[PDB]
Amino acid sequence: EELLMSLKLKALYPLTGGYNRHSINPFYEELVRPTEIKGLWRWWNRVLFNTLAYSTKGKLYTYESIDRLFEDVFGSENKKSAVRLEVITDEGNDNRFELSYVELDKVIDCLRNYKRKVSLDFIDNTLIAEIEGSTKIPISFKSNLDIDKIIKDLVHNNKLLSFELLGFKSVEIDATKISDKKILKEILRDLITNYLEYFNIKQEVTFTLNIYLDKSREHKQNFEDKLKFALYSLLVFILLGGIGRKTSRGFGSLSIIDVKCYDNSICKKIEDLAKNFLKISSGNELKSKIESILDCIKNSCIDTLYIENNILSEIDPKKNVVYFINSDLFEVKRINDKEKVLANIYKAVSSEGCCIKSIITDKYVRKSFLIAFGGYRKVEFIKNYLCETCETVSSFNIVDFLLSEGSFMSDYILQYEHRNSLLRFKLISDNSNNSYLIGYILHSSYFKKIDIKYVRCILEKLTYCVI
Amino acid sequence: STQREYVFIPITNSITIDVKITIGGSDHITNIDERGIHNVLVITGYAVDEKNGRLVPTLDPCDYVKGILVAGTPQQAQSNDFLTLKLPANKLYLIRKKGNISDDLKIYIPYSSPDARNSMKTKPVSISDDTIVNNIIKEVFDKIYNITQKEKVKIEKVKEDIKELFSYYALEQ
Amino acid sequence: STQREYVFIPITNSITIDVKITIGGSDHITNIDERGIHNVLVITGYAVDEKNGRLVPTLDPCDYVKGILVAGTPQQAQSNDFLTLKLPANKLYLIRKKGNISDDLKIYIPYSSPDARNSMKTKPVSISDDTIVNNIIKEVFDKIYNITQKEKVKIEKVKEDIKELFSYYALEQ
Amino acid sequence: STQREYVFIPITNSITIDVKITIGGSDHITNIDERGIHNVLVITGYAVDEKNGRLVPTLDPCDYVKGILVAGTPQQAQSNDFLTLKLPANKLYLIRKKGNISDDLKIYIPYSSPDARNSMKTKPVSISDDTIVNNIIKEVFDKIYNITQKEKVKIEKVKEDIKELFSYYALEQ
Amino acid sequence: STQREYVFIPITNSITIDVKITIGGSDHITNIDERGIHNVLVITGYAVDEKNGRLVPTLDPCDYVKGILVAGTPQQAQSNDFLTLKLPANKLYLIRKKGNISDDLKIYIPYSSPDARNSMKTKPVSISDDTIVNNIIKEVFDKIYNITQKEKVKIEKVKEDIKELFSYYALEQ
Amino acid sequence: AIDFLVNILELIKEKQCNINLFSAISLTSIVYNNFGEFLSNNQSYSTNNPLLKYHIIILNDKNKTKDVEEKRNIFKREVAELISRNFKLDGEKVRNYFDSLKEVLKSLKYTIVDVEITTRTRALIGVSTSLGKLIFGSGISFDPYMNLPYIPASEIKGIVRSYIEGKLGEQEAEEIFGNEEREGNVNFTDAYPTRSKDFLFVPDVITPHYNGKKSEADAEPRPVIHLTIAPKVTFRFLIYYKREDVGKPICDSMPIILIRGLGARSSVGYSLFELRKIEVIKAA
Repeated sequence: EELLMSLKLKALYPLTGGYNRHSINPFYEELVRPTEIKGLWRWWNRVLFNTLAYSTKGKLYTYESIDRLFEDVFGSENKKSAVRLEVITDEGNDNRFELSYVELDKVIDCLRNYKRKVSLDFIDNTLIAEIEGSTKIPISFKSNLDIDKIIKDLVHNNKLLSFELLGFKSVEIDATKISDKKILKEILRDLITNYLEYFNIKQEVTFTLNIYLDKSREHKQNFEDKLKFALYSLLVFILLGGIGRKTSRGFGSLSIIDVKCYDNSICKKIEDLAKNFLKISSGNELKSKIESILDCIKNSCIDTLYIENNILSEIDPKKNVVYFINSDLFEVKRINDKEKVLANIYKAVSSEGCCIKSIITDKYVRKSFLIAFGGYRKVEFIKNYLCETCETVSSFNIVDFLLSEGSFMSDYILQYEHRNSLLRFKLISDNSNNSYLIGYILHSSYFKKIDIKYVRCILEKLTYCVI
Repeated sequence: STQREYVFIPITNSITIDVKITIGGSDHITNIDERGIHNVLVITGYAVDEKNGRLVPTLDPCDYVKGILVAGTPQQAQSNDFLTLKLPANKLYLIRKKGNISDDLKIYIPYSSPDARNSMKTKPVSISDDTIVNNIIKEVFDKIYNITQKEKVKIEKVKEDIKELFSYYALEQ
Repeated sequence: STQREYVFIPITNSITIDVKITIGGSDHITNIDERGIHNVLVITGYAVDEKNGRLVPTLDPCDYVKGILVAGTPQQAQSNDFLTLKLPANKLYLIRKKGNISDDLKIYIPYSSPDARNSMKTKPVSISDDTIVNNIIKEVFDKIYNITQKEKVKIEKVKEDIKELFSYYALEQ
Repeated sequence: STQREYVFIPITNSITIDVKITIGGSDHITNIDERGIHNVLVITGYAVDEKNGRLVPTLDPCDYVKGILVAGTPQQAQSNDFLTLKLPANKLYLIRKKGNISDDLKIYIPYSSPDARNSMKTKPVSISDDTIVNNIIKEVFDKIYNITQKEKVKIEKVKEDIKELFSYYALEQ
Repeated sequence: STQREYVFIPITNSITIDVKITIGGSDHITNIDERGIHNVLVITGYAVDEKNGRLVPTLDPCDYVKGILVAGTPQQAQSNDFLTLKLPANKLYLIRKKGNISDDLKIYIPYSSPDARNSMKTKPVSISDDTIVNNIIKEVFDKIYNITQKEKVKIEKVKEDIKELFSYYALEQ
Repeated sequence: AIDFLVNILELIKEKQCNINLFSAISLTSIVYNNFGEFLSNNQSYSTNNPLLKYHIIILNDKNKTKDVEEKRNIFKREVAELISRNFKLDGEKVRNYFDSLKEVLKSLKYTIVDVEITTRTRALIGVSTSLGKLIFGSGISFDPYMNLPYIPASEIKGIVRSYIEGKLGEQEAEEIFGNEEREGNVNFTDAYPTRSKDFLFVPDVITPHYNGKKSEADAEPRPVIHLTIAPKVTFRFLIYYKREDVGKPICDSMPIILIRGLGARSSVGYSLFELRKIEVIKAA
């Protein structure tokens, strides 16, 4: 085993998490999880492979088949991975979260024999334990967590961060039977810690991702072109996605800083496409480079040399959903400052978001556009815009939808809580104090067939309005 | 410049004659909108001097009382014993906010001085005794709210949830 | 009963002599045990001025102030304007509880009129700017703990404490 | 049709006069109701030539300027420097749309010519330094919508969201 | 670039006159940063001497020397009989890796004669005899690092962990 | 007796590091797997058992079942945190064990190599072994009589041999580690932790979304709380042998094989170690 490559990267406002959905816990701090990098690499590899296999053959393969194919580099239950990931960072020493003291002996007395809610809130750098039963108390505390006002108002202004905070700030407490004080101290300190750790949100997180290669898995039949496709998908991932949660909304976005390689015979073109991003002049140049690298997979002097194997399996479009890149819905815009961008992305994906009530300007139509794209919505007509066989005014026709009759795609689009957002957003930079939002829309294998540049009009109206 | 007026809501029988703002000017910050009761004010840290119902300043961050908010100065022959103050009109610790604020108002508080005569013992006594929930229909909102009993059929809710909505701390001297 | 008067600690240094009583006994509720302070009282619902600030009141449970209550009566040239009641002393928002109060005291606090012709918009300040902190103890700590500079000959341990747990909301007017 | 034209909003000292008819009746499309500017008509593929204030056509959709709608006429001594066009009522590009419009458009934009000798470069210019924006309200947002402060109290939301939403690019010459 | 000085840690007085620029720059590699020593370089196949004590090449992979890694030159009187070399900053065996080294390096390890006269009979020896520890502490960590006895008081932990972390194989011939 | 059970978390937190962690977790698992029953007015009515805290809190009212399930998820996380903070490492018994064992081996005329290694990343040794398996699903290789996690000598020997036959062929290995016709010439002891920084165990999670899935229409995260070995924990083991030959291949093999994995999930950088110290005591 020896080093394959090493990618000095950088994450922008990442929201990681382990065993407690925060990036910090009483025992260690973990900003970048190599497990998440591996998983997102594999997911982007499947997306990219379906992109290629649908361009060149108009066919789509199940995820199980694709990673069964890539077993010889990514590994499975039958074979150990050949790529060993790493994540190194500054301050990789002891950096846990300690809550030295918290003065809450009073709110306890306010919670005697009362069935009452206890909400938390930062109120002008002072946190308040707002008891819903008409009470507020300025709790005091000390912690090695130095939360700056920048982070506090980043969470307050971003209407999506303030939404995923509804589950780290509030505890219902029933002391009506009886309640000791030493037990409410424990409950409230748990609440305080779950709230405080939510604000460990760093920025400019910079980490060196190493890749080691199992030499013993040398070229058996197609190891080399598989591994090369895998490195290309690693590039695609680093360029379109991010680590952590809410990467479909800009957070955790990644940015190349330096890519030193150590085996050119595997990595030459990869390092080249990487170093092309070390400095980007302006918007459309970056757009051109994104397109050049998206289609270097499809139409350059090498595209594939292994799809001619029958390990794969075609999707059953009545059963399966698969994502893939369209390589034409990739509007880019420069932003000049990143926090307000993230604060505004909520306007671009909210039903009553003032940046969408301007682009579509219709009820029951924004709703359909946001139920089809934009991840799982909570639906309370509209499906008339979501049929398979019915009036196509705005083409949001799902493959196997049928009126007043549920099928697999029907439940999946309306009631399936874990459904990524096709409309995604990326914030990149190139070490020269310039940054370009990248908006795009992955193509799902449940869209019958969409009107591409109509949705592209929508997308560019978004990326121009969302700034 | 513009004013408001906090009207107590204890269980006592002392609502009809303490003020002279039966209409306000033309509005009501606290208003019912057939969903329930909305936008009532909580003043914590101040216990109730029950007789001549007014709030005594306490240091306890845990002593709270509930009431409505309107605009005025009471009785036209008062404000020699109150606490009137002007504020950003957002330091209001309101609940059930189903309205709006003029971004700036002044508030008179019905205030009773401490009168340090002994150790104090405030007592949480949630409002009850539905004879009181009916005389706070008679004496309170049949007069303060010329909209009460004349617009909604939903008086039963604005009489039954009152048990939950309001409370106070009686010191009981 | 023993009487306790509450003094605040801003960055401003003008309140040196209104506490006229050294101890009057053998007790100071605040303890300094080479750690900082102990048994600190916080009052919520009261903003502060910077006119040798009294504790002007507000209706905001986020408007809080943090000072220290000492033994004695303040010179009896004040507390006539101030709020003065009594209560069982477990209703004190006493943070960093170390001792065990006798559960009854009298409280005098520098208290202003609500400034009826002004909007009491606040903004909070914390005790910093060590060029001031050097003599903030000379403002309020040297006239209370004579052993200062004799036992606590170390300065940082006893100066980086009121920075930690002493702040307030301020009208900035 | 209802004839109109377009004006920009930079920080620039070139916004003196570019219109004769300002009302043309009692209708505008960029109406205001306590939410700031509505129906901001955005154009892209252009920049501003703020010194000699005019919109210079570059050919990159990264560049754009966002101004408002004025229903009238720019001195009628134009077409030496402007562009006129009628639209099918949704070839526009709004910000915070209000509703459907009157099927007809006529907008004149202050245009400039290349003068292609210098390698002109576009740069982002954000509305900042709310002093100059106070002057902006004093010069380009008092007389055009004088109904403000006569129907709208929210003369603060306007400067806040001009600070936030109105941004543009320039030529740096 | 950033040329490095591997000063191994022997028990004899060979660390007195060996360097010209012991200052380097803003970054060393071996660290002392409130945790102990960091990024200590371990080499194998080499055994120090103690009379003109430097590394002599040998091929027993059980021989090994540890030392510090700081930016410097080999006194400009040597590097004619030393080991200068350029490594890609991942083929360096750093015990207690803290961060990452800077993608390439220039190392000067003292490379004495292979000693073709004698025969190699390497003998393992560690660091003990607390005064032999303290003197080279004053000679190396005090000089190369502005940290010690200026940034740290607790380097007694360094005293007690160098006597075990560092060791080598030597000859005494 | 059931009273040993409903009072076992108190035992973990008060008897910390002096309790039998294997039996402790085994008995805790009974509470964990009968949570809904141990909460129905069977908290032993004490005040320092974590079990009535789950009677103060309300997480749902439209479903007692969901109430119990969310409380149980919280309780699993809290058990992980309890074990990790309370069960610390006291490695004096291990230092004595290894010194005495090394003296025994010096008597038997072996040549001992005492190796000290340090965890750099949260390690996972024995992830399929039973310890916390009945709560977490994962486990740690735990010696219930030293009351510690340990690295088996078989695992270390297998990894060293895999490397040696990697870079010296499949024959010099069998020359050193023997085969079905010769005994090996190198002996390995288990490795035990002798000194940590703060913690010995540490909670962690793993949340497969797509592993073993067909499409996005069946993707779902399933989060797996478990325990790992904290960073900066120092293990030590011995290596003894009678011939002087095998001293050479093991020496140079030690630093190299450690920087790459020594446990589970090395592929995503988990069981990465660090040669802290090596030392060779020759006998005759």
